[PDB]
Amino acid sequence: DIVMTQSPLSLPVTPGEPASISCRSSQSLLHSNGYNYLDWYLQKPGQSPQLLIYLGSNRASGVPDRFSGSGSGTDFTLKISRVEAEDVGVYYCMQALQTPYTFGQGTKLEIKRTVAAPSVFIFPPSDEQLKSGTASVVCLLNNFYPREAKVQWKVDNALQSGNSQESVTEQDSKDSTYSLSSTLTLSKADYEKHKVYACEVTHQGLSSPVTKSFNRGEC
Amino acid sequence: EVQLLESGGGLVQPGGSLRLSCAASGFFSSYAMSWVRQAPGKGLEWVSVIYSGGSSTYYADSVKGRFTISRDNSKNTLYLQMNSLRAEDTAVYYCTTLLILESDVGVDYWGQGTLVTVSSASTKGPSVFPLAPSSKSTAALGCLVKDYFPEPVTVSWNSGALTSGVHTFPAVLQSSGLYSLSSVVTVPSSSLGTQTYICNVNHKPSNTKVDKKVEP
Repeated sequence: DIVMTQSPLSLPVTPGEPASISCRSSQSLLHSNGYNYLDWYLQKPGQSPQLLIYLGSNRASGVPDRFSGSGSGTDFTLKISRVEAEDVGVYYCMQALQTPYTFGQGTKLEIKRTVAAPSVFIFPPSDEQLKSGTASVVCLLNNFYPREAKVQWKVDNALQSGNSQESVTEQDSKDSTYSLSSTLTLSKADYEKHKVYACEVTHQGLSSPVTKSFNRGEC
Repeated sequence: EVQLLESGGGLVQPGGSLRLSCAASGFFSSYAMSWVRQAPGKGLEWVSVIYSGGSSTYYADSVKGRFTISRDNSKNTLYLQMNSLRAEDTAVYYCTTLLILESDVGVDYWGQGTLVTVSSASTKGPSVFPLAPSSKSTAALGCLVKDYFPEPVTVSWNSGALTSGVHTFPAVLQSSGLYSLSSVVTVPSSSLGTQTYICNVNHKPSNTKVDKKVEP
């Protein structure tokens, strides 16, 4: 089997600046003819893969001339002259010379935006869920950058640990932002034992960490 | 217009079998089709290929001897028989033409993908709880889809009419072995009672569909 190696795995690029991804194969991809059986693929967040460059250096239908491919044998390079916001996704190189066909590890292209502080929101548990013996309080961070953020749960100024989980979206194709939700889940007995529930957000776009809170017993 | 619609996905026990059915329309029997899978959060992995000229099929080493790719030209359908399934086979499976080089233009057609999950867990329908907006503690609201298996669930807002500012998060595997996600939508703060927000949760594996009105 031919081993396809991509480098790098992550590529932060400011919009308007060039990007370059390399792809190395453990065997020459040149057939007896003059075609290099290497393809480049782009997978945008939430979509199926989309073909960019085929046979090493030929631009596919619909692909802007900003995308270009080069190389021959065992070394190929994909270049984007000026990256745009819509270029978010993972780029793969695949070989179609000999079976089995193999893809690269994939290069996640991050779009380097301007800093945007998150909008923090706090959601108390619903009365319907409280009837089931469990309580879920959710903390929402809306459209920030960079992805780095610290979300801590404090119940009566007591830092919680082990009862929260985070979920982050892919970089948005329009504003290059992330969204994050953190859910703190307690039983109905433990939830009713305390009063003040708060999530504290720490982010570089915030001068000091921001806290959204609520007191149970309020509608 | 070329459209590839994959089918057959769902839950299967370790060592069980599934049969994926990839259908097409427009411009099929003349091109080599392929299967590409992707484990959740991992990269793409080529599975098998069948050639237009009858049966000249190749398989990856990871699926060789266990999966069988075939095609029914009489029904315009591509099939993938998956036998002796293991947990590492959990992935979204795509049927794709890969490169089609006709005339002097290169095209590519992929399907929407179908999720195959390999586990002994039982199917469970989700509970939907409202996340209502408030203040004094831009405005946000959403729905909490909790305690379901297996993936996926689909969540829309106002029967798909409301799409701006909606964020549906990736599902998270809870400690109970059940998934959980929330779908929130941010709205301008001054439109309290200006619109009505309903979330449409659909969990096809359990045949459950919930429409939850969210209001303060």
